[PDB]
Amino acid sequence: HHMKKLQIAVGIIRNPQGEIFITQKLEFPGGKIESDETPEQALIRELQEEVGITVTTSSLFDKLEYQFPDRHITLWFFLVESWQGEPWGKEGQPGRWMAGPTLDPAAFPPANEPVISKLIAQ
Ligand SMILES: [Mg+2]
Repeated sequence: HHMKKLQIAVGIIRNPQGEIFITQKLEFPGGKIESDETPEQALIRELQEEVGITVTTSSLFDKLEYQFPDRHITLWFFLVESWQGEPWGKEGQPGRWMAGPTLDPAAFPPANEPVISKLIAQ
């Protein structure tokens, strides 16, 4: 019965050519925000772990809040256009640069849909 609460920080890593580093059901890298840290602190750690980059500067792109009967999920999406390192599948997972204007929202989990829609415009 106790309703779980989960918060996640995810990185939209975009190079100057407008490509986004997408890992794989495609997803943005990122993970759980621990209870003692900001969304961006979790973003920095998770992106270091998952794709081996150190986030230099970020900006909040969107914040989505999903209510389910058993849980409440918050997804913080950060635009990352400055970083140190070269993204790769550091956790043994696929990763590649995809042109922003061509992302398929149906190829991502539907929780990402409002963010994918906005990326295609930009
Ligand atoms: Mg993780």
